[PDB]
Amino acid sequence: PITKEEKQKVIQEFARFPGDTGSTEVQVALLTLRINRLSEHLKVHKKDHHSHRGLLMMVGQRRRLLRYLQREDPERYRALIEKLGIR
Amino acid sequence: KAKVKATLGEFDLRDYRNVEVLKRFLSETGKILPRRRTGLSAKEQRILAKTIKRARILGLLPFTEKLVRK
Amino acid sequence: KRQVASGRAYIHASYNNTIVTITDPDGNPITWSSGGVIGYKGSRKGTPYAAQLAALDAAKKAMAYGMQSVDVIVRGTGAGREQAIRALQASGLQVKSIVDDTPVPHNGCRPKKKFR
Amino acid sequence: MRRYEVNIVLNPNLDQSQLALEKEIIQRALENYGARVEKVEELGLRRLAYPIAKDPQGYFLWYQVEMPEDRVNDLARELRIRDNVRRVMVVKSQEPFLANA
RNA sequence: GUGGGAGAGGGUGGUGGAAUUCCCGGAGUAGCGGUGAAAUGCGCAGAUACCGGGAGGAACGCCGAUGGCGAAGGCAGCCACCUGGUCCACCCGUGACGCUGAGGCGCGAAAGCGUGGGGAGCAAACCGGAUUAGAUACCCGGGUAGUCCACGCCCUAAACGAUGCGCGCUAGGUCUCUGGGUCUCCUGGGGGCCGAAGCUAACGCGUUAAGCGCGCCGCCUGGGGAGUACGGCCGCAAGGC
Ligand SMILES: [Mg+2]
Ligand SMILES: [Mg+2]
Ligand SMILES: [Mg+2]
Ligand SMILES: [Mg+2]
Ligand SMILES: [Mg+2]
Ligand SMILES: [Mg+2]
Ligand SMILES: [Mg+2]
Ligand SMILES: [Mg+2]
Ligand SMILES: [Mg+2]
Ligand SMILES: [Mg+2]
Ligand SMILES: [Mg+2]
Ligand SMILES: [Mg+2]
Ligand SMILES: [Mg+2]
Ligand SMILES: [Mg+2]
Ligand SMILES: [Mg+2]
Ligand SMILES: [Mg+2]
Ligand SMILES: [Mg+2]
Ligand SMILES: [Mg+2]
Ligand SMILES: [Mg+2]
Ligand SMILES: [Mg+2]
Ligand SMILES: [Mg+2]
Ligand SMILES: [Mg+2]
Ligand SMILES: [Mg+2]
Ligand SMILES: [Mg+2]
Ligand SMILES: [Mg+2]
Ligand SMILES: [Mg+2]
Ligand SMILES: [Mg+2]
Ligand SMILES: [Mg+2]
Ligand SMILES: [Mg+2]
Ligand SMILES: [Mg+2]
Ligand SMILES: [Mg+2]
Ligand SMILES: [Mg+2]
Ligand SMILES: [Mg+2]
Ligand SMILES: [Mg+2]
Ligand SMILES: [Mg+2]
Ligand SMILES: [Mg+2]
Ligand SMILES: [Mg+2]
Ligand SMILES: [Mg+2]
Ligand SMILES: [Mg+2]
Ligand SMILES: [Mg+2]
Ligand SMILES: [Mg+2]
Repeated sequence: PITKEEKQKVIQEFARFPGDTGSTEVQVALLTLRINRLSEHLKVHKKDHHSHRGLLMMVGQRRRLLRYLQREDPERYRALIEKLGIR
Repeated sequence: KAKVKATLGEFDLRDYRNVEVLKRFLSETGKILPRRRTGLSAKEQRILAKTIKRARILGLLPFTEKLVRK
Repeated sequence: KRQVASGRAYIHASYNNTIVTITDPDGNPITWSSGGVIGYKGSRKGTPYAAQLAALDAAKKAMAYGMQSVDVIVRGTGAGREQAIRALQASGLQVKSIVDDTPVPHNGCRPKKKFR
Repeated sequence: MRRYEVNIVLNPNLDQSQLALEKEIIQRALENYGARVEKVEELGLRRLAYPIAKDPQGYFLWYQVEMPEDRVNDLARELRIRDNVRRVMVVKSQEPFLANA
């Protein structure tokens, strides 16, 4: 699974300032963690479909948040994409 | 014809090792009794069922009995 | 050629016939009887009267081995499953315990079309 | 890692030497998969509701462990390999949900 | 975000008992089976009924619900692992990041196709027995594909709530599943049944709209010919759009 601890480290990493939880950044990062977990889980268990739909949905969300960042602050976006290894 | 829960004290519904109490929820045969007979809740009954099934696999409670008299 | 005394009685009753098997405490049969054991041929085998006659025949046959007590075990639903037990009671065999052992599955096998 | 309960039902025919041996193997395998032992209850000889391996009785060992979750099924496989062990059930622990409080 | 929750939601591996069939053994004889009646069939190479042992496949009784989960198809023994969705509380973070969605891609009951396994029970086709004017059927005795597993195809359906998705608004009562609460009851999120206003051709619908509205997609334009022909695309084929 994803421990509270792992999650926390991810957030205190991607926080924009102490106490930041729900930023576009932190959200995208969290999503990314969940994405990688799922894909690794779908390498074996290829026949798990319903889960895969879950993944489609996650990916969709991630892309929308990124699209938002892209529009608003292109710098924060570039930084995120580099830091996380995406798009 | 009272209800099973009616006569009993505090008891763990998740405890599959306790036969003494679990046996009270079974039938003349091995059957798990209806809620009407157990006087249980939806959730309660749902838990009892799985706990009993555990005890059956575990060798403590019967899957079936034979009907006497008749 | 046994002298079994105390014993076990099995009534297997279907809609098409009734058959009664008398055995010893270990369960090995002594004698048996059925609707066809006696004169009956067709549907008349699954008659309750037939079942009476069969139970009786088996009980007398077992009287030959000198049975006294018996333990009744009833499998199946069928016409005159009861009449079997009834005749078996007044058969002079003193009936200790009656029991219903009819097998039922936890859903193993798809039934015949007539049975679904 | 995570908290489980190990149920073990073995041959009631055992003397003390062999019982202690089988138990010694249970322990060895437990600590060999990384399973720490919180609490143990030995209930022992009990009358089964149905015959198991032709026996009306069974001898019960109950353990409560903290073990790596990726190792649990291997652990249980290990306990089953033994001849004398006729039942193994390992269960994730649960808070004691109760009725008639 | 944090802290709680319910669940046959999915995938992998294990595993438990009941039943059927078959095999081995014991005991035991003259029939069993089956029907409206029968017959075929099985049984003296010993069946049926009964007890003990073993092998194997398939499906999970009670619990079980007018219940639950899922986007749908669909999902129910027990255990562990891997994993999706979702609800509630707190009112903490971001600051419109929203809705819909032609094309695309993925999923998609059953039957069906391919390669290799497996095969207990059921069983299209088939072989028999009856019934009948005939019986190519209904009923009875057999039985192959198939049903099961893996991998790959197929893309259909009364795939039904015959009701596209989202948001706001418009009396209540009653039963129920699952959260939270000062747990009489209140308050969220599902499932149901009556009903206000209203709608409807009527039947009916009615805060789970078929009411009042806004947004976007799909779709219809008399019946038959016809889901046919032709062309294109997809399919190994059957065939599908
Ligand atoms: Mg007959
Ligand atoms: Mg073993
Ligand atoms: Mg949470
Ligand atoms: Mg499930
Ligand atoms: Mg034999
Ligand atoms: Mg012959
Ligand atoms: Mg012959
Ligand atoms: Mg012959
Ligand atoms: Mg047998
Ligand atoms: Mg075989
Ligand atoms: Mg039911
Ligand atoms: Mg879960
Ligand atoms: Mg989850
Ligand atoms: Mg705020
Ligand atoms: Mg601000
Ligand atoms: Mg959409
Ligand atoms: Mg399909
Ligand atoms: Mg299919
Ligand atoms: Mg095939
Ligand atoms: Mg094949
Ligand atoms: Mg047939
Ligand atoms: Mg024919
Ligand atoms: Mg003919
Ligand atoms: Mg006619
Ligand atoms: Mg057949
Ligand atoms: Mg073929
Ligand atoms: Mg349609
Ligand atoms: Mg419309
Ligand atoms: Mg409450
Ligand atoms: Mg739902
Ligand atoms: Mg409601
Ligand atoms: Mg209501
Ligand atoms: Mg109404
Ligand atoms: Mg509303
Ligand atoms: Mg609406
Ligand atoms: Mg026309
Ligand atoms: Mg067509
Ligand atoms: Mg043309
Ligand atoms: Mg064409
Ligand atoms: Mg072609
Ligand atoms: Mg066609």
